[PDB]
Amino acid sequence: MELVEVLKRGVQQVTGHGGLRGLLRVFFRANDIRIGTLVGEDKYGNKYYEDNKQFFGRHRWVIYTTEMNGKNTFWDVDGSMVPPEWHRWLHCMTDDP
Amino acid sequence: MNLYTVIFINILLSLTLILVAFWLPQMNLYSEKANPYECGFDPTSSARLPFSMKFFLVAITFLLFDLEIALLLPLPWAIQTIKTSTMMIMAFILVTILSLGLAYEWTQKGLEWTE
Amino acid sequence: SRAEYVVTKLDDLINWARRSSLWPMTFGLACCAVEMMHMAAPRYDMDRFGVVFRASPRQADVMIVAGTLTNKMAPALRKVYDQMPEPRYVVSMGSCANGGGYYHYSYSVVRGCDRIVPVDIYVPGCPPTAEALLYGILQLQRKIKREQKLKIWYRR
Amino acid sequence: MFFINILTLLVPILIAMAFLTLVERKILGYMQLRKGPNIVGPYGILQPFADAMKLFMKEPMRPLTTSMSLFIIAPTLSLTLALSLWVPLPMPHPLINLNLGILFILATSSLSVYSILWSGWASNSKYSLFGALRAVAQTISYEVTMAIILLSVLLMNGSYSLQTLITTQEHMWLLLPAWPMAMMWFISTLAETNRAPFDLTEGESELVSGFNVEYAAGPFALFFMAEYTNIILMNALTTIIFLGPLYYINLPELYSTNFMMEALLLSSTFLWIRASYPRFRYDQLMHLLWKNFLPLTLALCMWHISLPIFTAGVPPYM
Amino acid sequence: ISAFLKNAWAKEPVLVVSFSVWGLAIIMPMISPYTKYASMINKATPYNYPVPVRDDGNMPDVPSHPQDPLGPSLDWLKNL
Amino acid sequence: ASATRVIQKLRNWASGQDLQAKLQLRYQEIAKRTQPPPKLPVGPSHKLSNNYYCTR
Amino acid sequence: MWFEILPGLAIMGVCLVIPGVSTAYIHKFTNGGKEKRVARVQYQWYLMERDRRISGVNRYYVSKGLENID
Amino acid sequence: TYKYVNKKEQESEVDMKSATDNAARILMWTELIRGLGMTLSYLFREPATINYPFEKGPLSPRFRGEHALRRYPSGEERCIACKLCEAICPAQAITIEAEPRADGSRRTTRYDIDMTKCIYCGFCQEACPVDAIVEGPNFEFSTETHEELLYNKEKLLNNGDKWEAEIAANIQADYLYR
Amino acid sequence: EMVRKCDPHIGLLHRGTEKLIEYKTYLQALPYFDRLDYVSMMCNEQAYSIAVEKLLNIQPPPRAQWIRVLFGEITRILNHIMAVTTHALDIGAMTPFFWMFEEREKMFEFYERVSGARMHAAYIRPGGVHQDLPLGLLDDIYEFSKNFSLRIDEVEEMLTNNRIWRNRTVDIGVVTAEDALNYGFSGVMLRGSGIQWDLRKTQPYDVYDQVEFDVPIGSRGDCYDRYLCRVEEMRQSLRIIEQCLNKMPPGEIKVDDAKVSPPKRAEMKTSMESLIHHFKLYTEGYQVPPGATYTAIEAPKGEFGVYLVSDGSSRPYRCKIKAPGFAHLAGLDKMSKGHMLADVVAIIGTQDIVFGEIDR
Ligand SMILES: CCCCCCCCCCCCCCCCCC(=O)OC[C@H](COP(=O)(O)OCCN)OC(=O)CCCCCCCCCCCCCCCCC
Ligand SMILES: CS(=O)(=O)C1CCN(c2cccc(Cn3cc(-c4nc(-c5ccc(OC(F)(F)F)cc5)no4)ccc3=O)c2)CC1
Ligand code: SF4
Ligand code: SF4
Ligand code: SF4
Repeated sequence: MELVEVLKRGVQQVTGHGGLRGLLRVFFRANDIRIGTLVGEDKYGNKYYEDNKQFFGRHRWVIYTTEMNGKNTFWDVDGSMVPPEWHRWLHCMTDDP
Repeated sequence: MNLYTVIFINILLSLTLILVAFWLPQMNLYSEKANPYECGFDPTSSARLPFSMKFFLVAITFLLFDLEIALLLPLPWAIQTIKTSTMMIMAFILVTILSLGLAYEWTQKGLEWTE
Repeated sequence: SRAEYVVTKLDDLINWARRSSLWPMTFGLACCAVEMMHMAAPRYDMDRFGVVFRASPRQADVMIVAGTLTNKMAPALRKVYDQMPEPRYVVSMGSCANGGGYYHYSYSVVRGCDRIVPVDIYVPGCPPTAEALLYGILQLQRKIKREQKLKIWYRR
Repeated sequence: MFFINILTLLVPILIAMAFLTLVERKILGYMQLRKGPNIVGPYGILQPFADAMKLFMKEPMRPLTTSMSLFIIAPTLSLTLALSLWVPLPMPHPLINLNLGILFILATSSLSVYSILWSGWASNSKYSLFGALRAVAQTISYEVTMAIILLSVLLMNGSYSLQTLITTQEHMWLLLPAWPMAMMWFISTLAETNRAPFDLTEGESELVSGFNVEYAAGPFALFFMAEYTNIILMNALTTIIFLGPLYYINLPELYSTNFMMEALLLSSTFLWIRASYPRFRYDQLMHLLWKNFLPLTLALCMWHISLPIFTAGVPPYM
Repeated sequence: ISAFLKNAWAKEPVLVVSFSVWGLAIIMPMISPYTKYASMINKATPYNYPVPVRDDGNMPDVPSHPQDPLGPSLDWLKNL
Repeated sequence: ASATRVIQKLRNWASGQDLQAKLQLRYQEIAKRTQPPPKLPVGPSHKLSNNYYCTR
Repeated sequence: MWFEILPGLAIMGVCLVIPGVSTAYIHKFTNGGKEKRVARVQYQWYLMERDRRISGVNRYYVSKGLENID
Repeated sequence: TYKYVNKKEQESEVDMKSATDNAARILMWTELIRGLGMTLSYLFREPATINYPFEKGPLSPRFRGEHALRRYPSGEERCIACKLCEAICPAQAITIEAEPRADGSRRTTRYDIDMTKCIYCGFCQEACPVDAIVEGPNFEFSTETHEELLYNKEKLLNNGDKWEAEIAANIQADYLYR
Repeated sequence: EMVRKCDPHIGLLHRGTEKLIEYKTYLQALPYFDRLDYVSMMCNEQAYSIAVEKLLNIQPPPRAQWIRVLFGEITRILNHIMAVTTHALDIGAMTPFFWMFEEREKMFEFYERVSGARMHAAYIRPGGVHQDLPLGLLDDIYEFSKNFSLRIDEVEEMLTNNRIWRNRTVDIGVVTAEDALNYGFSGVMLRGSGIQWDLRKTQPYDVYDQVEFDVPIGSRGDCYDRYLCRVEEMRQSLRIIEQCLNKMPPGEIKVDDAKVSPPKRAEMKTSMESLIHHFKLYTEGYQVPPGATYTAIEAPKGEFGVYLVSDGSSRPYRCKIKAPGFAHLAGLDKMSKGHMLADVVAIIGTQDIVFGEIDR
């Protein structure tokens, strides 16, 4: 029972990131694969997701893009790649994206 | 021969590790680095001075207890003997005398450390 | 099978090791040590990144100058740094360590730890948010990503 | 073929030491409400290799106050013995069948202390000497009860051989008749390894690192891996003596499987305990082992001397 | 005295148990009916060869063959 | 909350407390990040009569 | 969550299972599909040397049965 | 009022049940098993660890991090070289030199902040009567060089031109509480 | 390893605070009291503000006082967390640190919301507080306080009834009441010995005397009784926070006297008098009539006091900080007599030592 439902959630997580290539992309450049709603995508390619069922520090997150002003950011990412429009939101200073 | 083989293999593994630890990395040696560590400041003396021992009596006692253990270890064989009453009696006497010595030390405060 | 390519990949490996395993030193002087702790706390798990506080300089790889550096303490700091084995990095945490900070014009403060030791990264704040200190740790990780030592040896 | 068997016994033990450091970190993290390494690799399966490679890439230290000979010998010996204690172990078939395997274990373990002693003395630093003397006290404390516990257990096995315990437990664990001795042996193995609550030889809160304080990357790695190997070794000893895997001569693989399960359980318990408790004071360890464990140990030794007699249950000599 | 034993069982039960087990180890052999069998078993084991004797013709109590019904039987050990 | 009726029982027994009712994490039981605007009040010395600083 | 720990535990479990199975299979492969004979007392060693000698090749695990008494 | 923490102990009454309970506690290690159980419970809880730098720690509009000089919506600078910010800056981190701009307005030529002296106290933005100097939310501005942390007028102006979309909203939120 | 003498060599963190302060104004000097004891900040701000208000002869308003008490008790909880957990770490137990710092982070969030800083909030100021509470903060404080007791219970389960913690903290570092008074102890170092003294019931300094709470008292002046006193003081801080939440009055937050506390922005930008007063308070400051006070509060470490001398100027002529920890550390050689190294660690811990106030 319960294990069946948690395993189905895990299968949704594994399969709900594009395919295998995207799953591995996210797992190896973000170290987490949990799935959440999409809020927006900035001109720099950074995607912003939301899942309010998680706890406070984990209900909003980002997937930094691979290229930002000529810097290959597939591996080398930093929090400074977040524009201000989304800074005030991601840092939970506002409930309004 | 196989025990020798295994143990020498382990010697060689350890020594290889130490060799490649002492000859692979880049070094930059100077006195302030190679000097002893005493929490940021300079030692007031050498560590080769008498470091008093407060459990010396307990260590001395540990010697004799180790010997009593050496005398207790042949029991697995002593129990295969026809004279079983003698083995039983001697083992009981040995352990009892050991415990009595320990109790005398305890009471006379030998197991407690000099302060 | 070019030796230059092989050396670049080997250096990538060297830096990956020295980077994903950064053992700092339990060296906290003032308030900023509290944010250091908080960066060791659940919300920001250091070990998650491979970071581990070892108390002996002979085992550490980086030292975070987490607070004010007085003239009575500078000799000990330089001694500890000297005792850390190369490769050794340094991180200045706060405004006291960078330039003396709120005590810059005092008679018992060195106006910057960069006078006593060489500093790789400066983390501003009074105190720096533990998130900021983590940002600095990762900035250091990248700086290490860009050491290119064996390429230099091969070019010599 | 024997060298291939040496490899199949050695390289997995080192991989297991590495992933034991991993499991230690992750278990302690989740107990501390944190994750533990998940960045370096998938769920952190590369952090140990990173640490080891980084250490063997660092500048080692050849201080000015040290006796370099012992300073270098001690870690060699530590690692050597940590790897040599694994040879006479039946899983269920050992690489070296010794009749006096228990005594080999005892002697090699009592010898591994001289690595700490000589390291701390050579280093020629006060904290190193303190760690060395604390190791002296710790050994003087636990070594008395170790052998008597072990003898009292073996008096139903019939020999010091590690392969007769398998036929002894063929029907029922040795924990039921000897769970007091099992508890005392567990804590004494906890002490033999200088492991919490008995992490006094390297007590970071009193002695910055103890005998390691002057040691650097490579030799320090040797010390550390020797520690984390002896951990698994003592867990395997507990689970070969007091816990008995299923031995069916046509199925030794099941024996190895259950042995591994129990060893993992006991090691995870070691980590649990490190996470759950404060640290002793090294006089209280002596007082414990000499006032609560030694009297009871003698009483139980006499009890197990008599039990085979008034039960007619004397074991056989082969 | 009961109060002393009681406050010891509360305070220092380890020594109480130690003395009790000491006494039981010393006593139970005097109590059991299976104590006599230890030496009998350790004697029944043929760690050496049973050197035979010369048939002088005056050994009626001694057997001419293992399966000859004479000598010590081990039934007491076959069903014990 | 993500727990599944069995881990919850296990940890409540191990700890001896009803943890599920008291969690170390904040699940929507917290004030929002976007509050309405306030209208702060004023103190007593905001009058227009019998307010001379020589008295107060 | 806590189940993020099973990878390391499984790796170490495999690594701790390998030694025993390897020793057993190698003993079988080297001692003629049999368990390595244990010599705890001199009698067993005598038996093994007898077997070594009678076996055409000096190896104790080549068992010679009733095919070799006529 | 007061209470006792370790004087609760009253006169001694002892039974066989109490003695046996204390004996089991001393022999089976009851109280330690409970700590083991607590640590176990924590193993099966959700860790509070966030996945930085992807998901980040919360903050509030009042957060005072990196400094920036703002402008009026027309593009004109808000600073008028009144020098309250450097008059109160308790670290003496601000440095100002004013001069009549060609159009005659009162403006600065120098406006420097040693961010190695700033204690990030906020006095400058509560002293500024034109809401020009602010302490923005950005805290991820570490450097590899000490010199980079000595901001001038151009750096602060660029920061203002970089974060205005956030600074202005946080102000709009917090300016009634002041 | 038996100790025969302890010679504490403080001064590795002296900074000249008491001189820079002379070179600053009062507001311009407030943050030093945050930077002094960096785990009990608001209490130091509160002592400084109370002294300056005494010298000014003004009374902060009710709401500001209630907020001061609220955050003072929150800081008591912070500091007792830090003390107990570093004590344990230095003794071996490491998990309580991680369990309770997740709560310290939430209280830092409270700080940040109300001030903008997590740690050094120059929030408590002469006249009250800089800025009113933001909507929705008391609810979160309630949600935190309704659960914190459970974490205290977990920690106590790890420590209180554990024979190892006891063997490490029992009969260790004993202090007699008369020796404590003489050596100049204050707070837990005084109560654990059985002395009935608390500057919140005696010499109250805020709405204390409007809020009920119990003082925990020890019998054996050992590290164990002090640890228990600290745990129970945290529980009583919860008891106090409950009342501060339920009964918090409406009104203003800073004295309605714009020659001490600056005026609001909207009034500065339309009123001439308020603009003048803002300009002057933020460039020159407020002149303080001459005199000298010694104001002391019950900081979580003990009696924290400031002797503040004033000319008729905007800058203090002399400001000494009396730190709880100076005398506590001076008493180490005595409390360590007949003990070992690990015991000396335990004793360093049971004093709740911070050196920003000792060396300052
Ligand atoms: C007819 C019967 C005949 C047979 C005779 C035998 C009869 C049964 C007798 C049963 C006796 C009980 C078993 C004996 C073991 C316990 C020994 C003991 O009680 O030591 C207690 C000791 C002192 O505790 P303390 O509270 O300080 O009291 C001091 C005295 N005033 O403190 C201690 O020693 C314990 C403290 C150790 C702390 C280290 C961490 C412990 C970790 C706990 C892990 C538990 C998991 C066990 C796993 C075992 C699996 C192998
Ligand atoms: C606050 S806490 O409770 O969280 C606290 C708990 C304890 N903790 C912890 C536990 C385990 C390890 C470490 C990292 N660590 C690793 C090494 C060290 N490791 C190897 C090594 C060699 C060969 C190996 O295998 C192979 F390479 F294949 F051969 C693998 C490894 N050498 O050195 C030495 C020192 C050290 O601190 C840290 C985290 C923090
Ligand atoms: S920079 Fe600020 S927080 Fe850091 S040590 Fe200095 S005064 Fe304390
Ligand atoms: S925040 Fe404070 S210290 Fe920093 S520049 Fe502004 S007034 Fe100066
Ligand atoms: S307070 Fe504002 S307007 Fe005045 S000088 Fe400073 S930045 Fe310019």
